[PDB]
Amino acid sequence: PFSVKVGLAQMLRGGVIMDVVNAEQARIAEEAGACAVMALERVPADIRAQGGVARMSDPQMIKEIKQAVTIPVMAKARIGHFVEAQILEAIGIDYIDESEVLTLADEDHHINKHNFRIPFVCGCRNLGEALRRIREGAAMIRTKGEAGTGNIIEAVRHVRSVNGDIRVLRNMDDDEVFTFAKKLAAPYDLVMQTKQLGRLPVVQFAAGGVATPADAALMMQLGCDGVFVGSGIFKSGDPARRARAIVQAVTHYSDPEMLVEVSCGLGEAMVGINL
Amino acid sequence: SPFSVKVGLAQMLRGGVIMDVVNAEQARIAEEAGACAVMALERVPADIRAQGGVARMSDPQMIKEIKQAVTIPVMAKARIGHFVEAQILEAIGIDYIDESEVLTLADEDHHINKHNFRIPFVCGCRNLGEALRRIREGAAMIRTKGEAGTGNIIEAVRHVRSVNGDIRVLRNMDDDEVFTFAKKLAAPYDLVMQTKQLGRLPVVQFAAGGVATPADAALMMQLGCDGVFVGSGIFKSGDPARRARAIVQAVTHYSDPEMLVEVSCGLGEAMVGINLN
Amino acid sequence: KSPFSVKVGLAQMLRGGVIMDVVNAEQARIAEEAGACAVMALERVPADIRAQGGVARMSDPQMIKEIKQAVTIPVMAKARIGHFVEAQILEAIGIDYIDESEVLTLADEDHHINKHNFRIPFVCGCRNLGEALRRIREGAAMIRTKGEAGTGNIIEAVRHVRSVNGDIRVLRNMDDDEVFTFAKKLAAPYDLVMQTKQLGRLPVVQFAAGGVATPADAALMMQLGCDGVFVGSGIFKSGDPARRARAIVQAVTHYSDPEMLVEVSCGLGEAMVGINLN
Amino acid sequence: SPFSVKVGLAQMLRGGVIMDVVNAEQARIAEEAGACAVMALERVPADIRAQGGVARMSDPQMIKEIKQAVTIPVMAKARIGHFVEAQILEAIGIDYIDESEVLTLADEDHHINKHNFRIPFVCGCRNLGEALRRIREGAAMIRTKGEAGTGNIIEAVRHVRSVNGDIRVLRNMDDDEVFTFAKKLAAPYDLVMQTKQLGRLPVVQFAAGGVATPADAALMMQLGCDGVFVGSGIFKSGDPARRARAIVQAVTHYSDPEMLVEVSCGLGEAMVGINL
Amino acid sequence: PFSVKVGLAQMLRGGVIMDVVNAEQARIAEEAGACAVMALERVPADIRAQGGVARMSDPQMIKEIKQAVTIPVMAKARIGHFVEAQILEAIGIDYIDESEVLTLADEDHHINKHNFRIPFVCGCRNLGEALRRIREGAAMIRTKGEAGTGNIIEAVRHVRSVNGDIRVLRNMDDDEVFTFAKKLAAPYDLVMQTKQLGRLPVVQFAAGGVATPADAALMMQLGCDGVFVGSGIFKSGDPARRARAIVQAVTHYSDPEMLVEVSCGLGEAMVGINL
Repeated sequence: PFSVKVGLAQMLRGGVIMDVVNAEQARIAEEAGACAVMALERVPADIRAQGGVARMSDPQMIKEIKQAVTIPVMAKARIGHFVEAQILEAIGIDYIDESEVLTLADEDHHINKHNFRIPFVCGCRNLGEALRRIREGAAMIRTKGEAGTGNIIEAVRHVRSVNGDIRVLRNMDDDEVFTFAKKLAAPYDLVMQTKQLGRLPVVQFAAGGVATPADAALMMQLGCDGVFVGSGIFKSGDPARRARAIVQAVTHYSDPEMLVEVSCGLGEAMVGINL
Repeated sequence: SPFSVKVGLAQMLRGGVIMDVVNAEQARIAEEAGACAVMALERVPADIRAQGGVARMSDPQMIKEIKQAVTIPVMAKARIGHFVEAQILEAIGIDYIDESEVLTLADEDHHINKHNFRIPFVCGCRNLGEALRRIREGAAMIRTKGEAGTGNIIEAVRHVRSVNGDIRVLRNMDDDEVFTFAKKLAAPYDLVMQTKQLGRLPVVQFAAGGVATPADAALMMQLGCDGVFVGSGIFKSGDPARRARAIVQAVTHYSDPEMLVEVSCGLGEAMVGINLN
Repeated sequence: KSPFSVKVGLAQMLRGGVIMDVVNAEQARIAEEAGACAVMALERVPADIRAQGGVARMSDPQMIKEIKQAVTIPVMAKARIGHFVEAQILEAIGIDYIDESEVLTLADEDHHINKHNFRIPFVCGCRNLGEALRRIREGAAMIRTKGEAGTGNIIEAVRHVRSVNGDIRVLRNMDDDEVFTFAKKLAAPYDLVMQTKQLGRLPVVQFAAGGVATPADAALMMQLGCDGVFVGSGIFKSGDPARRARAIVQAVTHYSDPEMLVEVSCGLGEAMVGINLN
Repeated sequence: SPFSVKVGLAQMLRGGVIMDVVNAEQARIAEEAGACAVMALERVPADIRAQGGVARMSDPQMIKEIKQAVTIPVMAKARIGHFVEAQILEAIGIDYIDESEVLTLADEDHHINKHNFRIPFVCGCRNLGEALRRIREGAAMIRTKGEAGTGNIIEAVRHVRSVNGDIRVLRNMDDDEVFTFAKKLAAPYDLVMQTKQLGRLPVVQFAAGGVATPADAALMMQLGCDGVFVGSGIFKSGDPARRARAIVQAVTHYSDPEMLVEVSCGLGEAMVGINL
Repeated sequence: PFSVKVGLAQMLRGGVIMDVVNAEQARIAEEAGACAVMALERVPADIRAQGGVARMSDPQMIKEIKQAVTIPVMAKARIGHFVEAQILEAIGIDYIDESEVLTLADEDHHINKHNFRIPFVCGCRNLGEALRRIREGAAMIRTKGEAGTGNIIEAVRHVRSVNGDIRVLRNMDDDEVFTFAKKLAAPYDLVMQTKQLGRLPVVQFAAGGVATPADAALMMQLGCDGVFVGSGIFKSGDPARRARAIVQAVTHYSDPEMLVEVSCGLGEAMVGINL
């Protein structure tokens, strides 16, 4: 049942999921306290900088990451590429992220995720998208800012958008919810489920531009359940120290004294791009 | 579920003609002609179109006079979004409420939350997305609607073909594509899938808008509708009683051209109507 | 041998004829006595539909029966475009042809009647060759190349007859390899385009209609290559319907005889005044 | 009928991979990997894209060298509308002509009258209307085509879904509405009705455009194609022979995820391609 | 009389006319079986690539070409440059081509070719242009595609246009021909002459992008009387072999077996440009 997958993702709350491209990065991530590793071909900053078609990683590399760690292993598939997802599931990983950072394979339809046994992550920029991805079978939502820039601005925008719309929905006149669902282009039943629950019906992590402990704690204070870090660790001057600092920031997000400690003398952050 | 019971009650109307009536005399004509139900409203759509002014729910006294004049179901119209007009109609004790676009819209952004009511509702639609939105709000029956008050069937044909055509597309669609299809219709996914599984609308679907002749009514049935509403074509015609009977018989015998000739022969002046083009 | 070919063959019996719109039995008798090859039953002549407005539908079966009883020549009647039930009714009455007519109020803006579903032959209108071939593929056994309705102005009939016949002539010498693209551009079925090329003419009978007001107009349509003419308004909106109807019939029969055209046009009475839309 | 015989020949390629080749070495690699046919052309689509210049039929000498290097059927490309290139190809004795949009268009308004030839033709399409127009001109096989020379499958997915989706719409459609549907497709009505009756394209339909990995090839088959062409994704990759075999296996076993893992594992560098 | 010039050009039917820039190219052309050589400063591909004002060749070079061959010698003059044409005629060559490949000298008027004793070739893209050039005195028409690209697409377009309009005209209602002449902006008398003749009233060769034997045979199968080759020979890897193959293709244009033979192992074709 879908609810089993939704419940599984609850275990990741309070965690940092780290993009890794090889087994060495995966070991760094687990040693730093990541709650899961995300296997992909290149970190988003490199995909942005270099171009080319970005696809699912080779199964051999994913197997190498899978046997190098004991925490959950996720991997990315192109949007709509349900055969990449079939291969990932057959390898025996724990989650598939149908990821907009890879090159879109189907511009009109996402994967029918209910056809799979393992849980899926999907991205969103707004509540309507989040609920559409959930109805397709996403068990976890990544609210996504800019990929590969180190700039948190779009993550802040999109997190505030999703959470703000949920707060509006919570107090809305029931009679107006039908039109709200039409405007969101989202399934009414899921809209009402979100209204009664008072939060997103699945775990919601922030992603996109998280470069510093301060960024990660910010996402948590805005109400996210966790954070993805794609480029900010492995495009930085000291990946291992920075990864641990970000893990600590998510765990202690309301403790300014701790946030000072973990941020102090951390090395060159990812320089990134101001779009 | 209570909604399933309302949906099931409307099944009795299949094969029928629902006639708009403005007084007790028209209601008696409708019943004697064999209508499956009467629809109480202040003025027939052609008169609303010609005269203008704000069109509202009928006075409860007129609705009571109509309800006492007939034994077939009595429906009555309320303005879109005017949930208090609907409360009044339900408290009178009629059988269905039609949240009708022919009356002056009262809420441009929201329809009545029809699930809050005990009696069943009819709503109009022009396409499948609208039909399914109205159903999700609690409509137990759908009126696929063309032009009101013109005697011109062109838009009813267009909208019947649109709704039924989209259902046929949906029936055979790749399951993986239905998510995006629901998004494009701005319709609730679960209802889209239910329509896909059934191969038809989940509730009774009548045609309405410009039905003026027996041929028009039979056309709507051959296009796949479950029945027809006649708003203006009977009481703006030269012989309302005989034309009402002929339209009832056309719906009963919609696949029988010999019968359609018989009931159409020498019917008197039809509603002249208006060609908007 | 095919059912459609038989229908096409029936309409060919009307070559050289004038088909006259009629609204009652008196007009029908006037038409037959004038030499019309057929009468066309409709509620109002096109000039009256234009002037008066209102929704224009199939005539009441009672009136069609009265017309059918009053004449021995073939009886046609009009149905709205797409209104296949009106057509089912007309065929059940027992008339000879149905005209799916743009002069009545369109009932289906996107689809015409599937005319192959009927026993009796259909007439449809067209303004260009692509339209004519589409109507034929739907089952029309006869094409009415149509100008303006109800105005007495032949200008659009000339334009559309010249367009249809001109594209047919373009087909004759066309490189076979270019016909695929020509069919695409016409949005017409390729097999019917090739049949038109092979025949050097429309695969069904082609009459002109629209604004025929004088004998000269009718002979003009015949000299442009049409097989016959419809007269909708120009007879019964004129000052002497009976004499003008005979004159137009004679003009179609003797369209290449200027002396006859003079004789039948002389002292003919007031033509339909009509309207210049320009 | 002569056309039905040609349509029958192309049907024998179902379940296969057709591999673009530019020389006899690539041709041998293709056959040994299990390709169902080779496609002789001057340069693979990715090179045509990166280099520019007018792309034409290959020199007959190169086609003959490919033809005698393999025992599987040999196809070769001709420019759209270049019916003399097609006459020359047929006279060489090859098995199929692909009137190909990857070569430089020679006639912007008209395709080759393929019914005039003895050997079967492949044509590309992006939608059902185009496919049926090509079939009416005499194409015995249809290549539903995405982007050429980029390694990006997105447009092939779009066009395969478009063709297949319109075929599905046609199956349940009110017969009376089919006339207007054929007008809107600018397609011959008889071929529209034949597609409705069959519930599939009246000729074999292969996918092409951006197939770079075994997953891509299996995706095309699960979407309902009869086979795939690979133009650049093999010979612009790090290990053509092993990748060619893996793609053949993926088409043969497209609904077996375990097999798809096995043949995809440790394949080497795919073609990097371009995200337009 | 004009008819003498028109009749002279009939002798070229079935032939290939080859652009040459010096005496060596001219000898190659005649040895390969060209029906005439065309003397110009630079081949169209070089004019396109290099730019600059392209004019009539120096008389000395034209004299060198003239005494190096025994087949007819044509030379090019800029459009409207009637003094260049006067010089060419005084040299004693056989034809002048008033050529759009050279730099236009008069944007509004062509040479009054009836003022000359020797026949002229002019280009066209459509029937109206062809008939205007003929009325000015062109005894031969070059239906012209792209110059200097090796791409036949525009030649195919323009050949199909001219021949297609002639076929339309042949069957047209006589009464409609007046308006057809107006629409073509062509002289009515010449329009009617073309209608009664059923073909162009002068020899019509194709030109523009002919790069392979297949290209040349294609132009002949579309109904041309011959072909010009500007760049496709002397911008190719083996000019002499390719020139002979193209000559054979025009002579045997309906023989696929011959077309295979002459095309087989021909060397690098002109690479050209896809515009």
